[PDB]
Amino acid sequence: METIAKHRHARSSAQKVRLVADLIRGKKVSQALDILTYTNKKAAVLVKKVLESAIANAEHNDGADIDDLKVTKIFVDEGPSMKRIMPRAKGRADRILKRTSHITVVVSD
Amino acid sequence: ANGEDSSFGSFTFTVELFSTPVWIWWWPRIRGP
Amino acid sequence: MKRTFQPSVLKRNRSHGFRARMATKNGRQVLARRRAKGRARLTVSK
Amino acid sequence: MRHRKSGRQLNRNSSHRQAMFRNMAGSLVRHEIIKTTLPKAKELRRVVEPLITLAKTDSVANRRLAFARTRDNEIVAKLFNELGPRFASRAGGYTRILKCGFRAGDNAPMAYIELVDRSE
Amino acid sequence: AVQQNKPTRSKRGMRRSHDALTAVTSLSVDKTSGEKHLRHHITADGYYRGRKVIA
RNA sequence: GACGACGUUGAUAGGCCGGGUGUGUAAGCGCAGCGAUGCGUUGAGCUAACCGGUACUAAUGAACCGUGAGGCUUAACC
RNA sequence: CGAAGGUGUGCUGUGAGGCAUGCUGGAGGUAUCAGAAGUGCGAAUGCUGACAUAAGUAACGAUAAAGCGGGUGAAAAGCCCGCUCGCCGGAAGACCAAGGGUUCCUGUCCAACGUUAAUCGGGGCAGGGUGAGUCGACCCCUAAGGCGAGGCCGAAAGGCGU
RNA sequence: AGGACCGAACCGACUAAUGUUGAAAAAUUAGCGGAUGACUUGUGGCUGGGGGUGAAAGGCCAAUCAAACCGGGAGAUAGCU
RNA sequence: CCCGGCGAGGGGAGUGAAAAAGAACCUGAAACCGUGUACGUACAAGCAGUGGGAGCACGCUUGGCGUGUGACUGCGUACC
RNA sequence: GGUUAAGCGACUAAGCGUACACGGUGGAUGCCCUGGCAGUCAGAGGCGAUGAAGGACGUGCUAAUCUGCGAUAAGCGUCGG
Repeated sequence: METIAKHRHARSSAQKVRLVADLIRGKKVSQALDILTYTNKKAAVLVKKVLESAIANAEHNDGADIDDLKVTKIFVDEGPSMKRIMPRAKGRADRILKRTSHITVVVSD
Repeated sequence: ANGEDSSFGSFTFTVELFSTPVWIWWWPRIRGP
Repeated sequence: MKRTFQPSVLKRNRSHGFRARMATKNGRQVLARRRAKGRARLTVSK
Repeated sequence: MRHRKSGRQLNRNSSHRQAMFRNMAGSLVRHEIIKTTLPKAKELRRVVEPLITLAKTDSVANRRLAFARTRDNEIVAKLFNELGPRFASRAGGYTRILKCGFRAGDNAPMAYIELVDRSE
Repeated sequence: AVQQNKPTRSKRGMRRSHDALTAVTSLSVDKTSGEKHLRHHITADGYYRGRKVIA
């Protein structure tokens, strides 16, 4: 049985989140939680929240036994970007992209 | 108990883009005069 | 540096205000064009 | 190169560094345990342990020296009345550094520095 | 100052081939409280090498 | 990044002890002088990165990676 | 009982192309023979929108400077309280005019805005707040100047002026 | 007394450096000139495009000037790309 | 109902013919960005294809055929 | 069988390519029409000192916005439907 949790429109670019996502792909959930706890990235907090949500969803809506769950799939997709403005010198203006990401964690046994 | 604001009177952010031509000095650039 | 716009309400109204537009027939023609276009604000008068 | 050179400048000038370490030494003597960044500890040691060594022997001249280094009379009194007697038989090493993670705001390596007795 | 040709996604991946993070893989377990912690660091509960140090 | 030293069976760094070096006779007290100041205690006191020492503080027991005799073919060999 | 469109596969013609049917889609489509064209795009430093690259690189806006303790909080380098330190001091203090227009004060929130975080804010939401015979305006008086009954000029519009 | 002298406010802009996708579409820092006068400044007013104004540089007239800006003749014309 | 900050987001349940119709809502193309699987690739020089061509992996078949990849090799300097 | 020697040599993928499967972003395409465009036939060709065109401010059980209305203020009288 596969259980999914997503964080859509997370405020972080997909590249930065993928750096953390590749740390836990294929790991047991307890090991993944430790890895995420001792990772000094902003994205580690977001991915840990999604992983905890997936574990809770599995346990509640599906069967149980947190102890044999693994991170079967994980991927980060790009979300919509927010277009902003950065003023530069000599009256010029630049586009700022505030990139977001969709985080998906699939947990299974 | 707290409730939900559900207003965001600044939610819609209008975005634009405009620039300005820049003077450059070319006089020693020249292969001529 | 000093920029071109140096606001002053009295000068603004005396130059582009409603009573200044109404004083001459050219200014009255400015108002007619703006009424024909359907402008929400006819003049700088506020 | 910086061969054989000692002392961190900690992205500060000399007078700022002096003032900051005076404040930190006063704080550590007052509270006996403080939370700092790991590199600001390991430098507070070289400032605060000579103070205790100076306080080991009580004299008017020594109290004036301690006042010059720590412009706080409460800190001088605590040094000479408690810390000198408390550490009278210890040969250096009056402080202890414990690493305690990373700062939330900037990921700075944190540490606790404390006096080894702390009235345990 | 600037490229003459757009670099490929292949070159972008080749460059990023060194950007991978490394996991700690080395969590220690305190002898008294039994909680996991970073080696040479305080535990979340304030223990170190089996002694309550912070509280 | 790397490279080198060391991790309690330890001098790896800090502190501490002794020395050296540098600056030059601290503070307090006493005496002389109306006073600035001088003299004594006194080359005194301070002294960074140096030298020689010293477990006082920190270098934790774990854990992690790396395996389990190492292809085939001929040619000699025992 | 599955149209157009989308997406595969197979077949087929010398080519532009055609035919069939899997999935998606959920209501339209059109043999044939004629008729009419906003009838075919890769380029025009073409136009509009979307998305790349450089690149997780430069930078985060005065080199006046910060350090601790406590509080609140999901979370505190940045908020609050305290103690120190530092900076301005004919100003980087205080009061206005002009201009602005609620930014003011209190309570709540943290999406977006704030070059980071934010529990904070000149941000969002709600509520409150401006009291005059003497201050100012209005008002009386006129300067420069403007408008100007009649008037004098000027194809018209209008100019000058008592 | 003084278009007098030295020098802050105030008004300028001689040199250097930095900056040149700037903190800034002309600035900053260190120096520099005038500083009772042909000075400087607030608030109003007047002069309008072949026109104004100019201690005169083709200077300035809203970051635009050997003829402003906006709208119109207008889809000017283009033996050129 | 559950995770979460009395969040944002999400997983269930339920409505509905349909929720990959969930309000960032009919259909959803392309550029662009990912996860998974097969094959190739760390001694080899260039418009990146085409002609030849092992090996491997799938399906059909019972050696063959089809599909993907493509070591090695001849020729080969984009378009307007 | 073992031991030396010589020769030959699958298994690696930090990453990358191609194919396929599944997604994200994005908003094309198809389908749609309260909106436009061009006409034909017929009207009406003016409103204003009895204060116009166009506005300002108000007006509701509540008070942003739109519509209506004007201190009689989403309306009052009367005659008809």
